[PDB]
Amino acid sequence: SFSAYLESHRASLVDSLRRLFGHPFGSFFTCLVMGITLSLPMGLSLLLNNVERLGGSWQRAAQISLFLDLKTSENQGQDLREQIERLPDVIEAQLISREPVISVTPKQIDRAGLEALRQQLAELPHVQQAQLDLVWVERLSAILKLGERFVFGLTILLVLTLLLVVGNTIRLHIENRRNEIEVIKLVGGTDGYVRRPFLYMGALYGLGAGILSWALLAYSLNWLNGSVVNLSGLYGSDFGLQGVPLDDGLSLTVGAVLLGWVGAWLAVARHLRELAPR
Amino acid sequence: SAYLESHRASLVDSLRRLFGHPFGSFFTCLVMGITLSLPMGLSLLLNNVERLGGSWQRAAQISLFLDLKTSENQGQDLREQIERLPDVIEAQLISREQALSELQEQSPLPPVISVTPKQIDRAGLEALRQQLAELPHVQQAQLDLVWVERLSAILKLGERFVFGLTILLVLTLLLVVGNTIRLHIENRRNEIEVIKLVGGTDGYVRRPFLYMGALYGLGAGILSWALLAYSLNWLNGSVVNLSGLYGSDFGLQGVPLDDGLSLTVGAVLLGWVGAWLAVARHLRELAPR
Amino acid sequence: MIRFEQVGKRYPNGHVGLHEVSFRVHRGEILFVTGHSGAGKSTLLRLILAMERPTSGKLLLGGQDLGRITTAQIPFLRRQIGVVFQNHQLLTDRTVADNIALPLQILGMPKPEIAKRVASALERVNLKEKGEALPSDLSTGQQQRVGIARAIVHQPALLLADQPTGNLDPRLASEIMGVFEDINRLGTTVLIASHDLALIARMRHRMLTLQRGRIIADREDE
Amino acid sequence: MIRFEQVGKRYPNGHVGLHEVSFRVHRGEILFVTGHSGAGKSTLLRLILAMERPTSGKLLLGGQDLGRITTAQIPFLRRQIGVVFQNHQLLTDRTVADNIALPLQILGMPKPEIAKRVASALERVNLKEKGEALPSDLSTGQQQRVGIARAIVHQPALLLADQPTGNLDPRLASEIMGVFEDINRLGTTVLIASHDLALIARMRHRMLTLQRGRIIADREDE
Ligand SMILES: Nc1ncnc2c1ncn2[C@@H]1O[C@H](COP(=O)(O)OP(=O)(O)OP(=O)(O)O)[C@@H](O)[C@H]1O
Ligand SMILES: Nc1ncnc2c1ncn2[C@@H]1O[C@H](COP(=O)(O)OP(=O)(O)OP(=O)(O)O)[C@@H](O)[C@H]1O
Ligand SMILES: [Mg+2]
Repeated sequence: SFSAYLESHRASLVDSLRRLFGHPFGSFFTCLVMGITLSLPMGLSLLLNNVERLGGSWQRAAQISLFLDLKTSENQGQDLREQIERLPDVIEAQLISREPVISVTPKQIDRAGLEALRQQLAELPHVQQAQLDLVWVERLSAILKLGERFVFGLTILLVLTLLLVVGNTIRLHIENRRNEIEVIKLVGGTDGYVRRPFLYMGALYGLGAGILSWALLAYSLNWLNGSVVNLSGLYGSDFGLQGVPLDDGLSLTVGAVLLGWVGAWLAVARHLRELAPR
Repeated sequence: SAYLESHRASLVDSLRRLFGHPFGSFFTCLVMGITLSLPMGLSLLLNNVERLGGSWQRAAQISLFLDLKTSENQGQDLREQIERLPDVIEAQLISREQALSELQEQSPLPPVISVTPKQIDRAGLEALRQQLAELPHVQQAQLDLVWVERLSAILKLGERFVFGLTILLVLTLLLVVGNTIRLHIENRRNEIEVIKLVGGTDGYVRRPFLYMGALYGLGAGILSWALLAYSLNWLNGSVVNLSGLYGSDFGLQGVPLDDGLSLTVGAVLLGWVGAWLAVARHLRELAPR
Repeated sequence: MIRFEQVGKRYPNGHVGLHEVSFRVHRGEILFVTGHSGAGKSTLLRLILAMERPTSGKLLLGGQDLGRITTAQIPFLRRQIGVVFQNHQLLTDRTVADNIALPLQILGMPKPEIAKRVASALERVNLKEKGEALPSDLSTGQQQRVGIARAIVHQPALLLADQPTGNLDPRLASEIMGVFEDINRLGTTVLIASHDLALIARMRHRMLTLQRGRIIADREDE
Repeated sequence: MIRFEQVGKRYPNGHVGLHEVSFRVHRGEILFVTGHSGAGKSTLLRLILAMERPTSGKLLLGGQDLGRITTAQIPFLRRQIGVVFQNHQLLTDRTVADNIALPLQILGMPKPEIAKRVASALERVNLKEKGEALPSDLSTGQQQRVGIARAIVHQPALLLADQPTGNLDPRLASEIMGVFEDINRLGTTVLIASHDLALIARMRHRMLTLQRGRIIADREDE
């Protein structure tokens, strides 16, 4: 009955819309909750991604201050400039004049012990004094991976709270209006037949929530742009937090839809197993 | 006198209705507990950094280089003289003879001074910096004007950010708790109309749901308290690492008793009010006249 | 003193619940109103419950009319009626005995007499050892008996019922209606309504009939 | 081919809903069941409905016994029989038309002839003017006959039903069991049960009477 297979989906959807359009205040009140819940995790992903764009402040400092010989020689420093480019754990040793020294920023942070590379660097044409402070490396390495534990914890906690709220709400909603699940079953019908409409309105709730979060997050970031552009121009730069990419937003919404769908399976399964003839 | 009598029965069945269907009730309690945990969890670390309030200032500190030869006792009194002036978290004396040696180890010399303010606005602090350059024996006031304005900007984004997060999360919590309570109340209407058609006052038909909401709030609050304590202890692994490396005495204390009490009482109050609002809708709905 | 003047029901859906009626029931009386399927009997009785708006016309309850009445005043009036409903309304997941005791619990009467009262009600309804159970357990006739028991308790000054013996065997129907007759012997009134009049025709009563939303297809036949 | 043998259901709670039963029924025959209040009749036919298990003995329906049946096979047998219940079950917020049409979509047919068939079912119950209305709107007997029509449609190969016209006009039930006989005119077996002994003395009858789980309070008596 493939033709009827198509008809089941068609009638199921239009009925849900009438059910959804009916009782609008309650449906909106529900949809808003998991929309705003869904906003938080992906919003934090966007925030961390945006700060990843400004990925030069991590290294920033901690340049090996290899003092060039007190006697002025720009040519010798320019000659040794390119060798540092070859080696890893560095970027480029830019030659500086007396008004001499040459410096290079690292890529990672490492820790105490990687200054053996600095002592090895203090064997070059221009070596007056190798200068690479340690304690800064210590403090920076303490700050990082501490940030990593911190972000790890926030991420996992927030993912769990989102999953719990969406699952519980879908479960309770399915528990209400129970009479259908049996009144259709005893007279006949299959598992998929009774299951379909419940999949449908859950999918609609997920879609609506996914849409609402988009607008909320975009408005919030636009609100916060005021200070970020100020400080960006203020520091002598141009880095303002940007808007929502559509490619990411569609992935945001589809996740909500599939989440509602799987929640529909989970909620319906309990009742279906409960009302077994046993 | 029967007012007392009605209350006692409403508890017994409520607990009875609690343990009946325990898994679902626990699930609901857990969801709102973990939700309640987050805002207070963010609140406590603010108190922690407030306890470590010294490092907020004194990082972008303001220092002064005095005249070429300023008497040691002059600066020793000038730190106290500027102490009565507001923006001095600290005012420590460094004489000329001390400044000479200090510069010798860093690398006649102006006597230096240590001044940490409170406020952060660049304009008021730079005006006070010119005043610090207008002291009886000061010569120049070292202030990277870019440092002070950068510091001023540093507060603004942070305070706006925390304000936004708080205002978002509090209403998120309100919405989730209200919606879940409303959904339970929407379930089980038939008894409501059964008693209503029989008779009875609003309070009689109302009380059991209020007790149910109160107990849900209590359970969620307790569970949130426990989870927050566990999370703080788990995070504590790395906080002591920096304390040792830098050299300090900061460690994240957790869950003081008074705050846990406040958390639970707030939770039960929210349950109460959510139940009352949810039942009001149906009671209004079922009014023919 | 029950008295109806010209009053009828129009439903907002455009359908006419009731055209117009005018009645008067003296105190202590008994009524056995009946009719065809479409007759608005259940709506008629629901009108007395004041759970429906009078619509076209006005209606009186002795000293006070059924209209412009405080909603807060309604529970007091409902306290004086032990009505039963065709679709018996029972509290699932709550024991049978407490289901019966509910009205007396509303009245705030001492617990120890509650058990003896509910036990006393059980014999009259002819149900032994079926208390302390759940309503979902019982059978249909048992549930109807349960509704009757809920109705009879606390000595209601007014008695309303709708299609009793909806599924009973004639034997049980006889004794229960005899109990209703005993209630009528007591200072009460009964307005039972049923489609089966063969049983009631054996006993002296006041049959009233309506049809097509009209007041009377047939008149009094005392 | 509806043979029973030594069956009886005892609840885990302790009650014995059914003591002992054994008999057979032939194809295309009218059946009737009566008994007292406590007799297990709704339970008896629920055994055929099989929301439970026999708890004793065995029953065979055609090739396969009802006990020990795959849940996947359950719809494939429950979609061949129309029923009605004392507490009628109807889909609220969905009007009468689709409420009746449900089995058609269950099997799955084009909508035009489906509306044709529901219209055809409408006149045999005399509810022409109720074609689009919520079940909550209907009067008490109206939804009962609505469920009856729900069983009537799709010409089920077999009918079970419960006490019909339990709240209906005695005259109006006449054409009702007349329609039942009209259905019985074809290869359709009816298992109706009731208490109104007055009208069960007209046509062919079998009077299977149950008394406290006892199969034989009566016999064929045809
Ligand atoms: N809420 C309503 N809105 C519109 N029409 C209604 C409403 N309730 C009832 N009606 C109409 O009024 C008619 C009579 O209503 P009523 O319920 O009282 O009949 P009844 O007393 O129950 O008789 P029976 O038991 O056989 O069904 C119904 O047939 C119905 O068509
Ligand atoms: N789940 C149950 N719990 C308790 N008792 C039960 C249960 N199922 C059946 N019984 C017992 O079986 C007896 C009769 O079963 P059944 O439902 O068939 O009665 P019936 O034929 O429908 O008559 P009626 O409903 O009018 O009382 C009941 O009196 C009841 O005591
Ligand atoms: Mg009626």
